[PDB]
Parts: sequence; structure tokens; C-alpha cells
Amino acid sequence: WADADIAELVDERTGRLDPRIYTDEALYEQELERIFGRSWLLMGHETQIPKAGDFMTNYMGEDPVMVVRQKNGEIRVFLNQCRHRGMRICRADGGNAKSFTCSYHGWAYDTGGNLVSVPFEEQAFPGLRKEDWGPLQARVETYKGLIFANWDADAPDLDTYLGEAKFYMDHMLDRTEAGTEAIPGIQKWVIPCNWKFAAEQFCSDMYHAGTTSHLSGILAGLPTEGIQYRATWGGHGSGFYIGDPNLLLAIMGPKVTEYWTQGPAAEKASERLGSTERGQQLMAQHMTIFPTCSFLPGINTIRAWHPRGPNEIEVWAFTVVDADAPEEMKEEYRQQTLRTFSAGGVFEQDDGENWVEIQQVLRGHKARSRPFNAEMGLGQTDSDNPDYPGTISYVYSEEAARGLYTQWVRMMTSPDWAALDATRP
Amino acid sequence: WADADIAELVDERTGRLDPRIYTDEALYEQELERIFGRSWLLMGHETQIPKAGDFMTNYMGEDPVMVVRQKNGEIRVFLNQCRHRGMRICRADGGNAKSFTCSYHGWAYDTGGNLVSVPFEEQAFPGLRKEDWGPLQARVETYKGLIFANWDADAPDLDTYLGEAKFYMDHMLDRTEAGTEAIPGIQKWVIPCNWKFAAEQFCSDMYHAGTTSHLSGILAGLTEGIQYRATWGGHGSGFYIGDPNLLLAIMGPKVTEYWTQGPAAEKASERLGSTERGQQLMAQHMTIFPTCSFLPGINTIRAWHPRGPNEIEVWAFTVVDADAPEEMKEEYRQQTLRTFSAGGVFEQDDGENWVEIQQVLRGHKARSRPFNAEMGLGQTDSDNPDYPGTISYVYSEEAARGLYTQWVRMMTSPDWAALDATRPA
Amino acid sequence: WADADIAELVDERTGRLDPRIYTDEALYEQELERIFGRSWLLMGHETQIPKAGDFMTNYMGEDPVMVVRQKNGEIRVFLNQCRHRGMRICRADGGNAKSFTCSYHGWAYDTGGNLVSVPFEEQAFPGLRKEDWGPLQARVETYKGLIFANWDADAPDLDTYLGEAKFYMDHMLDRTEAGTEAIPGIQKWVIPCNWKFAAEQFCSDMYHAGTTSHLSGILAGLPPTEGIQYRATWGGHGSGFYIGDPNLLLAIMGPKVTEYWTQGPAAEKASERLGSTERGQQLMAQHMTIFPTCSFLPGINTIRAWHPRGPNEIEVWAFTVVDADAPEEMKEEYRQQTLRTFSAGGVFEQDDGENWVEIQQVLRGHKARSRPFNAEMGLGQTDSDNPDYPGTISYVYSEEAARGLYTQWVRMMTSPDWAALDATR
Amino acid sequence: AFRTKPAPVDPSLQHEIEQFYYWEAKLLNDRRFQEWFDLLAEDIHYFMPIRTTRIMRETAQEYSGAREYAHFDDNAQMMRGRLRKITSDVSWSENPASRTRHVISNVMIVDGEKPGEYHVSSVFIVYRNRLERQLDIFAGERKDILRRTGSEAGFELAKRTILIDQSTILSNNLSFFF
Amino acid sequence: FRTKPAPVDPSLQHEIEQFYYWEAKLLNDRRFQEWFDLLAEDIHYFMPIRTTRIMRETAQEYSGAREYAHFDDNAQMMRGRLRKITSDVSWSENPASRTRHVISNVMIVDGEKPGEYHVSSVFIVYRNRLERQLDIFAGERKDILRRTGSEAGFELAKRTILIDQSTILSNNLSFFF
Amino acid sequence: FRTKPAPVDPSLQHEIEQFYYWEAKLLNDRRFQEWFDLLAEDIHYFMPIRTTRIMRETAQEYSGAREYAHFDDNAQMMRGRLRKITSDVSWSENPASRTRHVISNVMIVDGEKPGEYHVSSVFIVYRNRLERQLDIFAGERKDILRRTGSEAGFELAKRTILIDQSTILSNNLSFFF
Ligand SMILES: c1ccc(-c2ccccc2)cc1
Ligand SMILES: c1ccc(-c2ccccc2)cc1
Ligand SMILES: c1ccc(-c2ccccc2)cc1
Ligand code: FES
Ligand code: FES
Ligand code: FES
Ligand SMILES: [Fe+2]
Ligand SMILES: [Fe+2]
Ligand SMILES: [Fe+2]
Repeated sequence: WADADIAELVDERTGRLDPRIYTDEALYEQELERIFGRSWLLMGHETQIPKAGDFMTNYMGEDPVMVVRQKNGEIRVFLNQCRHRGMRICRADGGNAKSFTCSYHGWAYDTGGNLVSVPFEEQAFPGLRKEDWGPLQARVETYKGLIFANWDADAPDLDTYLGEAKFYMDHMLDRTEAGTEAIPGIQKWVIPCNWKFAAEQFCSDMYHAGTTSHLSGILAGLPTEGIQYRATWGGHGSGFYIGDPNLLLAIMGPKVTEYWTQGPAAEKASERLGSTERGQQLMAQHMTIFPTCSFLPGINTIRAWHPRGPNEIEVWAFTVVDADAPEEMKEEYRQQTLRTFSAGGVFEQDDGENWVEIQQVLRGHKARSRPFNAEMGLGQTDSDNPDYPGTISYVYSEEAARGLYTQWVRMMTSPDWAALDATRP
Repeated sequence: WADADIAELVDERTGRLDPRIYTDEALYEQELERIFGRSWLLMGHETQIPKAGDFMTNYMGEDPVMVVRQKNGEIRVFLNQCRHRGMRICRADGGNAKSFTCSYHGWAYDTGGNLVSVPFEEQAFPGLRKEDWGPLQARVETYKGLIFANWDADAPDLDTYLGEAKFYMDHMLDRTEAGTEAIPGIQKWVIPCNWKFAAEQFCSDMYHAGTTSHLSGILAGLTEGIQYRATWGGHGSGFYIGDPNLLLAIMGPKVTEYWTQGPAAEKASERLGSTERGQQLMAQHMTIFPTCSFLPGINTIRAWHPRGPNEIEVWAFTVVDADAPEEMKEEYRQQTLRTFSAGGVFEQDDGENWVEIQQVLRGHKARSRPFNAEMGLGQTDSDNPDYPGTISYVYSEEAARGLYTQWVRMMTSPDWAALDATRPA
Repeated sequence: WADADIAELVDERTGRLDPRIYTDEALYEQELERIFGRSWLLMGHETQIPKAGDFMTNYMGEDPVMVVRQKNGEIRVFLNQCRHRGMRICRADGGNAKSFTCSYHGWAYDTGGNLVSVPFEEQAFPGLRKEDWGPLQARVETYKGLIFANWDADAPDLDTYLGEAKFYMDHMLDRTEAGTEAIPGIQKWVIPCNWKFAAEQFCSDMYHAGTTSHLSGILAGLPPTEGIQYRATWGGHGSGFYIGDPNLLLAIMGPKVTEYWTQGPAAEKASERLGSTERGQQLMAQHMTIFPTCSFLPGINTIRAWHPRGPNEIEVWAFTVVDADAPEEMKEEYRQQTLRTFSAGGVFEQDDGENWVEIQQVLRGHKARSRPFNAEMGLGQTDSDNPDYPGTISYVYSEEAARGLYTQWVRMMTSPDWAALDATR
Repeated sequence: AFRTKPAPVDPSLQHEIEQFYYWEAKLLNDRRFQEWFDLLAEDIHYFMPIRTTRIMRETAQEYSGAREYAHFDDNAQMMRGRLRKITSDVSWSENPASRTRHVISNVMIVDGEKPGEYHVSSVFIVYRNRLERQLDIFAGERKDILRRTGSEAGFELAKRTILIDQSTILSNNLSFFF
Repeated sequence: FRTKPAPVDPSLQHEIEQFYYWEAKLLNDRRFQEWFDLLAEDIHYFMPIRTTRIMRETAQEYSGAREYAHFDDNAQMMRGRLRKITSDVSWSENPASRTRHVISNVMIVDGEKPGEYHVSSVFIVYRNRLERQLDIFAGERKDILRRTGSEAGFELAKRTILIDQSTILSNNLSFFF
Repeated sequence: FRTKPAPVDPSLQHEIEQFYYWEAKLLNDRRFQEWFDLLAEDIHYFMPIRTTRIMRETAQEYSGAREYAHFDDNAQMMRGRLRKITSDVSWSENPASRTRHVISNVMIVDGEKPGEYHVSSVFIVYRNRLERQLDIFAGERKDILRRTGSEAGFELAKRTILIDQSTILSNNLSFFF
């Protein structure tokens, strides 16, 4: 695929999407190299691995990685592959490790992923420099509890990568001086669909909630104004209803809805965010940090999407709560969140059903031969909005989705971060 | 794959078939464009969808399609794909509906597949021309009950496409002024083999019936004939003449008698202007290129659906003369089901054969030498006064060679104009 | 993939392997042509098909073959593919047959795979030279019981292809004048990993045995330091073994087999036929690979062929050989200890299956395939003029043999025929 | 029939019908087809309707009906023909033979209107493996009418309806019995 | 079930088995109104998340009480799920999947209060939907069944589904174990 | 089992069923020490290799007595397997597989010696491990159970696993049927 060919697959000025961005194997190879190999990717929350030794597996594309707390409180993320002959260093999902030992030929690593010992070194590997034969290390940075990782040294730091999107992330992460914590337990499941459907939905698709997808999910728990952020650059996006507690009550119940809009804790969030609207009038926010980190401030599910070829993803989801929230509220977030946005949840059940059918249809030649309609709300933007940074539209728009797919083009057509950095305004 | 390289895969002169036609992924993709994207394909039978609003799904290639009776009696066929973001418009196999609503974001369609409304259209889709944004429509034409579809506006009409093969189809479809009806119910199953083995078999391959494949199915039931090969287009049919013996073993005594003696068989001879045609044809097989196949007399009919080069689905049903007595409709129903079905005592064994052919072709040497298609070479007669087209003895692979040559012509033509220029004057 | 691009994949000078050799589909297709299509490959043992008509199936790559004893004692190997339309000529794993008939159209063959009749030959196939249309035949050659096959007429004979690897094979095959026999029974199982991991392990990897891989397997047989390794001067074969210490052999195969192998009349006779007391009585746990996919453990006496199934999968076909003149109690002990240890369920090979499978899944990742594995163990610590052992000799812990295997991979993969392969000698 | 919860029955009746099904499965799985076909009543009706994907409001048309096409819909004479076929050395779908496993559970029994006769619901997993690596796993319900009989089996199969948990059949054929 | 259960009368075995076999029918035949009627008002329908652990840490193999889970529902939450699944706009179950609950290995121990019963059983759940989707599950269900005057005979007071999967091999969990 | 088993007291059916249901729980819950304690001194644990044969040759379908096999172990060899499978360095089962032994179709026939029983049952073994590995097995276990004075009530004296596979569709057989 020539760079010129890739840029035609997506047009943000007319609003077309060529459906082969979802199906083509060569494009997907290139995504792993040019997107996943140099994007910042959600690894978890700091409170998942609090003590030294504590580790959890995760993924960067289809590269398996270890996320481990160090003696000094730092977090290292390194490839879960031994450089001798490629064996996975650790087969457990998590725990507390004293060290790691490769099960094939006994190459031993410390908790930082350093190669510290090799059986029969003095006779069999005389030249060997163990400090150079450790698994590839990724850069690891944090923002308000969330752990992100990135292979590429030429990438901007987390804080820059997130950019103006910090503002919208803060609606969930910066509501109190205590910060957030993760409820323990991470749900994983397999949905046969392309990752760009999921990322897009959480980036831009309040329209799917506002219509037919979740009728039945709303009924199980028994929406007019709103805006949509679209990052000036970087492919991030968030949407949210304003004013009406309606929708949140039917998703999360009255306890959570009250907690989100009323009483000490909610007024605290309006203060730190400098706005009664942000802290107390925001309802059912969705967001994506490009490419594959997504979350719903309010409901407080967060997850990473892991690609598994063009026709499949894994979803790794968990729930964050205010660290200082009463114990009874943490318990309510736990239940309501698994009741709704999980594999068996009354909302998300139905997303997995939809996305799976879209992908199956695209086996067809004619189904990949005409573009999808990405034209919702074209032109109806405002990049000069006094209270909300970035490119703002009505909450029913695919402007953020256009920017997600434009970012996809920029990454897919940039040999390195220099070239990509050269695509900004 | 250049056109010249594709032509060398089949040699009609010598009688050779390169086995890579059945395995190569790149050929398969070109077959979807150049064969399935512009051929006439079997959608079923008028009487499967009699009332306004009745629908059944089918496939053209791996494109899923809706097949729907309109208020004006018209049969439409459209892609079962929403142009917004690709969701399958209707997930049921069939039913009766007054409209079809997409479950993702609620784009609503009338029974003809027109987009008639879009939620929040005025505040979110001002420009939108709804009449441009409906799912792709296929041309639908019928032939004496059978429904066919074809995407391509420059393709011949169904009547031209069928050409002189209409003569052979009429042995099943025109034995009475009442027409045929489909017995309700369609059996679908999965066979891991290439579509061409199945298309070819019903096209050319009485040899397998009169040898070893079906010895066992004949036991469950206790010489002369001709084969047709279309002058152009790759259709084929073969049949025995004047030998009840075999048709009694397949279908039993009541069906055999209905096909050869009494008023209804007299009517058939009258209507086909020949006693030989109406009462003397025994166990006919046939393929309308590429993937519509049937056996007149037995009255099973089916579409083969490609699923990559290594897999197909078989969607089969049975047709009866609509004025046949109710005891004869019942006998046809049970006997076809007993014979030419996934569990039937004939078709059982075709499944196992094709499956093993395809597994063996994983091999490199297995794909490195042509198959033998020289049976009956030059033993032809195209000026036969009673039977149109290129006639051979019933055991021959002329039709087969004609089907693989029509394969060549479609695979090497950029459009229908180039394809019309391979016709004989 | 170009010849030069393939040669950069492997570097025996600095000891580096690019992990894409294990994953890439295009290199795999080329492996089938340039390795499996012209190498000698294990079909089994002479005594598995001792009588006339006796057959067993096997594979050469992904080509299924028939191995059949003839009336004159010849062993024939031919593709299990009828040349008419591809059917597998015989679907049983083994037995005794006087002829084989294709179940599709009844083309008949003798026990040597010569086409002897075709139904309705006279009318349907007038010209047919039946002796040009029988399935592809491989060259067959034995070595001390073992049967081998090779499609290529231009390849060297089996003696030469083996060369000085005959010496190390003899520690198992030539310990007595009576020769070996196979215990009846062949275990077959599926391991999702590349064939080269297995071929390499048995070639060069005592290191994995003397470290962590089998700590548990040694434990199971409870209530080592000197050894050398052989790399073939040419052709990619290798073998390693311990000298002196019967501890490890004891815990693998128990005391009866240890005694038989090292003390008493039968071991004393082995030392006599091999002209060394060391060769016959002081060799402990020998591993060996005849390139590309024949592997065995002289002493343990398990032998196997690995069969490729794309780059991400193999089948292992394993069986046990005993000295034919050994007491029936020793034949029985070899049977139990061998299935207890080196089988799908065995206490040793259980763990190899788990390790290999994880190596391959990890290589789905992009970074996982973007850095070389370390093949540097034992660099430069060789001796090509050892008086007692032919070839290039190293310490038992070394990847010299492995480098030779991958260097032979490079050679076969970049040579258009055997003439150019001989040019690298 | 099984419209409301089956009235409790004697544990000796449960055990005895259960053992019939366990023995039945052994006959099929071990290819004792002569004995299996002998279990069949002279008025056998062997039915496997085609199942189909429908929206809630149309689940009535899920299963094909009495005068519609089907996977199996066989009397004694038709099943006699399948016994001839499956005991041929030229019945290629089962020569070489499949390896099957019928795992029977959820046996619930209701007294028939005619004495001697019983309506039974039971579930199954049929595991069918063949050749080198072919594997098809089926599941579903079997609604039978059993009839008490003086043969060693102790009942005959008067009626069987196989309710398969598949729409499109995930198998190249159905050359064995449910 | 820390030790082998004391033998029970075969009529109790048979009564409880028939309760599970009838339960299975309810779920597989989509009689969800009747199935939910089995749940006691103190129902705890729990399905913990399972992880892959080294042998020395298998204590953390299952998520505990205050941790995330696939299911962790009370009577109010399940009633919501019934209201969802009996609607013509619940897309994961309209069209409806076809399920089969093959239950076996039923072992019964007497509960603390009389009329209550600790039960262990295994299952395969075979779930097929649309054209060709096939999800196959297995596990254990540790129940507390409670005696009752209804035709059913019991109400499900508690249920812990231990699923033999880490990563769930399904696009959702839109049916009930 | 060459003719239909003679009827047995349902109290006997229930007892042996309970023995197998308990066996399944031990295996599935990794209680391997207790499972191995069910085994007799004279245990023959046998799992022959199965092959595909034409009808006229199905006599050689299974490997016989003096031929290679998937398992063919005595008490000593089974004791080695127990050492291995409870080892912190046994990689096939550390981390541990998740298995489910769904047991049905139990048919009992009196033995030649009293207190002994010939049993035929069928199984589905569902093995899930690591992230996504799923191996599904099926077959028949032909046992000989012998009565004993223990809580279990029996010991396993002989087991022949007839597996419904030719080529094993699994990278190993690191568990017990
Ligand atoms: C992306 C994901 C979920 C939602 C959402 C669903 C239901 C209710 C509120 C928001 C919106 C966008
Ligand atoms: C193609 C397909 C099936 C048959 C056929 C098979 C058995 C009996 C009668 C016809 C002939 C050609
Ligand atoms: C290749 C295969 C097996 C072994 C081996 C394993 C355990 C004990 C002794 C040798 C070494 C290399
Ligand atoms: S693969 Fe890790 S030490 Fe060899
Ligand atoms: S995909 Fe159909 S409305 Fe959006
Ligand atoms: S494939 Fe036609 S006779 Fe063998
Ligand atoms: Fe959603
Ligand atoms: Fe046929
Ligand atoms: Fe090993």
C-alpha cells in the first residue's frame, strides 16, 4: 500500500470511509508498525500494582508485555519474550513476582526485565553481555493514575500526546485530591470485529446511544442538549449530554446519579474543574484516547481494545472509582458497571452483537466497494468555544470520528514521528 | 495474476486443469469481482416469498442480500448492509415485514431497501439525499419460477444469459401450465471444498453416478444418454435415455411412474414437443453457470455459496409441479430429503469426497500438475436436430471443459463488453 | 522474497536468527518447494510394512503419500491423489490391500500406484495412456530399517545426503546384526508451532534438557557435565550427547534400559560393531536431527517425523524402535518408558509442547518479530579434526549444530535446484 | 407434554429409561447399527426439522413443519434403506467410519396416553470426529415416544424429534444418527 | 464439598436433578418469565472472573466479594435483565440464540437451615446464533436451593458459576448459566 | 458389555455415579493427591492409539496389548506423574489447566470377583488454559472399580480410555481422563 493510496481511503472534507480499512491484512500489518508500535497505549491503573513485585500482563497490539512495579516505585513495561528463542517469560496474568525465569533454557530476569543470569555462562556464552539481551523496554508514563506505555523514543511524552484532551479526561480522573483507584478485577472477552469500530464508537458515537442500540438496556434500569469535543490534533474525542440526569439514572441508578450531580463530592469536582457545568451537569460522557484507550466518565468503565488481526479484538475492561468515595458508593459503581458495560452487561451485550455482524458482512466484495457515510454534522463545528477547548460540535456528530480516521491516515502514512509531527497545524 | 497467466491454467484443447484454480486466494478475490459480481445467481423461487412484505436472505458471493416481495408484486434484491457503518440491516433468515430498521443507529428502510428516514436528520444531516444512500440494488429477473439476481447493468438479461440452456431447464420447470412451486424449507450446510468441484459435478459429471461414488445409495433404493454443453456461457446438463432402472433406485416407484407414465407425463411430452424429452429422460443433472445447480426428475435445486477457495455452503430446496396431487408433493418431499441432502443417502458421500480433494490440495506437489479433463475430447456434435448446443455422450467432460472456459473468459474480461467479444459469430 | 533477503535472515558468523523465519507465509510456501520438495524425509520403518500389500500413510510436507510394500519387496511411495479430479486414493491410515480404487469415479491402481483401469475406457478415454496418469512417485531408500523419500531425481542418494551423520545414527540403528524393528503403533498430535523449533531442538539443544525445561520430568523418574555435539560438515544434520554419567538416562528411561544400554552382552556387542567402548556403552541421552524433519533420541529410542502445517503449526508422528533380538522384557520396557516420557502425554514431552506453543503465539506481535534471537552459544569453540568423532565437534552445550541447521535452511531456500545446492559444499 | 413440569416418577422408571439411552448411545457409537435399527418401531417417525433464525415476534416459524422440507423425516422403510447403505463396504461417508460420542442427559419422563408408552425429553452432545482431523460438535434436544417391549433393550423408539441447536448445519454431511 | 458428600436418598437426587433438567428446558426454550420465577428474593447470582496463576498463587484464581465479576446480581438487578430480554428491541437475543444446558455430576449436601441444600454440578453450555456462530462453555455451578410450595419445588437462593475460561471466548454473555 | 447390562439396584447406580462425580471434582479442582489415592496397587491406566480403518479392517482400529499407546501405566508410573503434576517446575500444569469432566451414560455390570464392577461411561473433557487455548475431548472410559473401606468407597483397578480422535487434537495430554 503506497502512502497516496492510503490517504484516499478516508476523506474528512466530504465524509467518506472506504470499508477496506477494516478488513485488509496489509493495512493491519502496517497499523501494528505505524500505530501500535509508537502510540501511547493503556496498560492499567497505578493502584492495580501498588507494591514492589506486583505485575500484570497487558498487550501493545499483538505484542504481549509485562507491567511491573519496581523496588523504587517506578513501573517498567517490557516485552514478554525471551531473546534466546522467544519463550514467554511469564504465563500468569498477574501476581507478585520475586523474579522471572524462562521455562525453556533457564535465562533468568529480575523484576525490571533485566537479564541477570544465564545457565553455563562461563563455558557456553563467554562474550555475552546480559545487559544488552533483555526484552525490549517500553517508555512508561502516567497521568492521574492511568498507566500508558509507548515503544518509541521519538514519540512525544504522555502529557503532550494527550494534549488538550486532558481537559475531558479530568471529568473522571481529577474530581478529587485523592485521585482514583481501580476496583480489582479486569474482564477480558473476544469480539470478532475491527478495533476501529470500537474506538470510533467511544470517540464519537453518542448517536448510537441516542437511538436504537440501547433501547432494551435503558428499559432494564426502570436526552436533548450536549456537545462533542474533537481534538485539534491526535484523533481523540469525547461527547456528553448537558443538563438532564434522565439518561444516567437509567444506566447507573439513583445513588450514582446523585453522587455525580449532588452533595459534597460533586461540588468538590465543580471547584477543581472551575465550572458547575463540568462537575455536576455532565451526563453519560464517552471518550477515546487514540488509538485504543476508551472510557465513560460517570459510569466509569475504562478499557483497552487489543487488535487480533483486522477481524477481531479483545476488550480488557475495568472500573475506576474516586479513592475517597464512601465504601457503599464504590460497591455501587462495581455492581452497576458490571450490570451495564461488560460482556453480560445490559448495554454492552448489544454492541458485541452489532460490531460482529458489520465485520461478517465485509467478507463480501460489493460490501467493501462503496464508502460508508461519515458525513454527520459536516461543517457544523466551532473551534473558538470559550468554555470547551478544541473543535466542538453538537453531541450528535461524527466530527470526532472524522478526526480519528484522519489521525489513522496520518500515522499510517508517516514513516516516523518526525513525519507525523509535520502533519499538525 | 495477469490475464495471460490465468488462461494457461485451463486448456480446453488438451484437456488439462491446473489445481491452483481451487486454492489460490488471489484468484478467489478476482472470482468475486469478475464472476460473482456480474453473473446471474439463484435467489430461490417466487413461491417462497408470495405475499407483499415476505422476505428471505440469500447470498451473491459473500455479499449477504435481502430478497423481498414488494406491494406491486416486484421482487427486489439488495445488499443486507447499512451504508452508515455496515450493520446487517436484518438478521432474520426470513419473515414478513412492513419495514426494516437498522439496530445500530436506527436508519429506517421501506421493504424495497430505500432509506426513508434517519433519526435527528434536520439537526445532524441537513445536506443528506436519502435516495443516494440506500443499499446497493441487484437486477432481478425470473425464469419459470426461479429467481436470479445480478449486480451488473451491462450484463445480458437472464433470458440471453441462459440462452439455449432454457431448453434443458424446461424438463423441470415447464411440464405443466400451472408451473412449479417450492416446497417450504431450505437446508443449508457447510462443505470445506471449492465451489468449482460442486458446480462442475452437476454440470458434467454423470460418470461419478455410473461408477463408484453412489453404489451405496443405489442399494438403499432396492448405458445410453447425452450431455449438453452450452455454445457459450458454461452451462451444462447430462441425462440417461429410456432406462427407468436407475431413477427407481433414487426416487422410488411413485415418483418414477409420475415422471414417465400417465396424464401428467403425457402433458410434459406435449408441452416439450417430444416423447423422449417428457417421459424418457432419467436422472438429469445441470448447472447454470456459475453456481446454480439442479437435477430434473429428482427436483432438488441449489445454490453453492463461496466461502473462500476452501469452503462453500450449500443452500438446497425441492420443487414440485404446482398441480401435482398432494400425495406426490409429499413423496417428492421425503425422497429428495432421503437422497440429495446433508443427511441423504446419495449426497452424504459427495460431501466426503470434495472435502478430501480440498485437504489434499494443501500439498505443494498436489498443486504442481494438471488434472485430467480429456474425457470425450473431440467426440462432439453441435448440429443435433433434437438437442441444441454441443452434444456429447452422457459420460464426457465437454461441459466441464466448457465451464472452466467460461471461467477463463470471465476471469480475463475487464467488463461485459470484453466478454461479449469471446462469443462465436 | 529474494535470495539475498533470505540470507540476511540467518547469520552464523555472529549467531543471529530473525524470528520471521518462523512466521512468514511466503517463506513457508518456498520451504515446501525448496526443502520438503527435494529433501529426504522419514516415512517410517521397514518392519511397519513387512508383508506384500502392507501400506501406511505419511506426509512429505503437506503432501499426503502412500507407503506400500510390493510383491518384489520394493517399498513404493506415491502421492495419495488421483490425477483425474484430485480425490485421495486411500483414506485409511494403514492395512493390507491388493489394490486401491478411487471412490469418486473408480480409477483403479495396483499396490505401486500404477493406473491399471478406468471405467468405460473404450468410449470415454480412447487415446488414454494410463501409464502417464498415475500419481507422482517418490524415490525410496532405506538406512538400517528407516524408510526415507525424496521427490527430486537430481538429489543425491540417501547415503550421501546422510554423509557422516551415518556415524551418529548408528548408535541406535546398528547395535546388532539383527537390526532394529518398530514397536507397532504411531502416536500423532498437533502442536501450534513452527517445524524448525522442533527440528532445531533435536539437532542442537541438550541445553534445554540440562536446565529448566524438564526439571519436573527428571523428578518424576526419581524415587550431568561431560559431552560433545556434532555439526555436519554439510547438510544441516546434528547430534549431541553426554559421556560417562548414567544418572540422567536412569531418571528418564529407568534402570532396566540403562543397564541394557551400558552393561552386559548387548552393550558389549554394540561397542564391538562401533569400534569403541565409549560409543557403545558411555553415551547418555543422545539427541539427533537428520535435516530437515527427522528426529530421534538414540538410547531412549523414540523417533519421529515433524510435518509442517503452515508456519504456525506442526504434526508430530512418533514411534519407538527396539533391537530386534532384544529380550521380550526389554522390548516391553522400551514400550512403557518411551510413552511415559517422549509422547504427547509423557512427563518430558508434555513440557516441550507447552513451551513451543507459547513461542509461536508471542510471535504474532510486531516488535516480537523485529529483533533477532540469540544463536551465539559456543561460537568459535569447535574442532573439525577430532580423531574419534567426524564432523565439527563442540561441547554438548552449544548452538553450533543449530547454526548449521539454519545455514542449511538458507542454502536450500536460495538454491533453484540441487546443482546450485552442491555448489555450496 | 412438557408444557408444565413433569409429574414426579418412580426412580426405577427413571433408571430404566436412562439405561435404554445409555445402551442406545453405545450401539451408535460402537457402530452396532444392526442392533440400533432393531430398536426402531414399525411405526417409527424419525424427524429432524430445519431450524431457522427469527425475530421474537416470529419464533413460531423457527422450526419447519409437517409438510415442509427437513434434515430427516423418515418412516421404517426409509430407515431400512439407510441401514443397508451404512452396512456397505462402499458407503464412503462411513467407510472408513466416523468416531461418534452421544452424551445423554436431562432425561425427563411423562406417562404416555397409551399404556406402555412414554414421552421423554433429553439433551445431547454428539461429538463426531473423523479421518485425520475433522471435528463436528452438535447439541440439541431429543423428544421421543418410547414403547415398552420384550427385547433386551426393553423399549422401542416409536417417535423421535431432534431439535438441533444450529440453523446452518456446521458439518459437510449428516451421515450418522442422532 | 470440602470432603466427599454423605450419601443421600436416591429420591432426593432424582428430585433435584429433575429440577435442574426442567431449569435447563426453561432456559433453552426461552421461557424466561418462568425461569426468573425460580430465583428467591435473596438471590445472589454470581460469576467471578477467573485468571491464570502460578501454582503458589492459585488462591487469587477467582475474583472475590468486593471485586469485578461477569455477574454479581441481586433480585432487583435480575428483574432488570428479565425486563430487557423480554423486549422486541433487545438485539443480542432478538433474534434469539439457541442454547443447550447439558447438566451432570449432580452431588447434594444438606444445608445449614432445613429445606436448604448445597448442590454442585457441571455443565456444557452450547450456544449457537445467527448463521454460524458457535460458543462452547463449561464449568461448575455451586448452588443453594431452597424448598418451596410451587410446582417447581425449589427456589434458587444462591449460585456461583465457575467458568473454565480466563479470557471469555464470546462476544458477550447475553444468556444465563 | 457385549449384551445389554442386566438391571441393577438404583442404589448401586447412584453410588457409582457419585463416585465418578466426586472423581471429576478432584481432577477439575486440582486435588491430585486425593485423586491418585483412588488408584489401586494394581492400576492399569490404559489409553490406546486409535486409527482410521476401512470397515473390513476395524478390528485393528485400536492398538493392542504389546503396542504403543497414549497411556499404559502401572502404579509406579502413575506415582511419577503425581510427583510431576504437583511440582512448581512442571510447566504443562503450572500455570494449571482448567478442566471439566462431564460424565454421563453410566452402565454397570457385576465383576467376576465380588466387590468388583465393570463400568462403561462417556465423557466430555473440556480443557481451557493460558489466554485462549481450548481443547475439547470425548470418549468412553471402560473401568473396573473395586470396593474398599475408604470414604470414596471404591478404588480404580483398571481404566481403558477409548478416545474419539485419531490424531490427537491437542499439543499435549498433561491432564487425566
Ligand atoms: C460510546 C459508548 C457508549 C455510549 C453510551 C451508551 C449508552 C448510554 C450512554 C452512552 C456512547 C458512546
Ligand atoms: C451430478 C450430480 C449427481 C448426479 C447423480 C448422482 C446419483 C444419481 C443420479 C444422478 C449426477 C450428476
Ligand atoms: C532434544 C530432545 C530431547 C532432549 C533431551 C531431553 C531430556 C533429557 C535428555 C535429552 C535433548 C534434545
Ligand atoms: S527461550 Fe528463554 S532461555 Fe531459551
Ligand atoms: S450502521 Fe445502520 S444506522 Fe448506523
Ligand atoms: S478423482 Fe475422478 S476417478 Fe479419482
Ligand atoms: Fe454501545
Ligand atoms: Fe453425487
Ligand atoms: Fe524437551
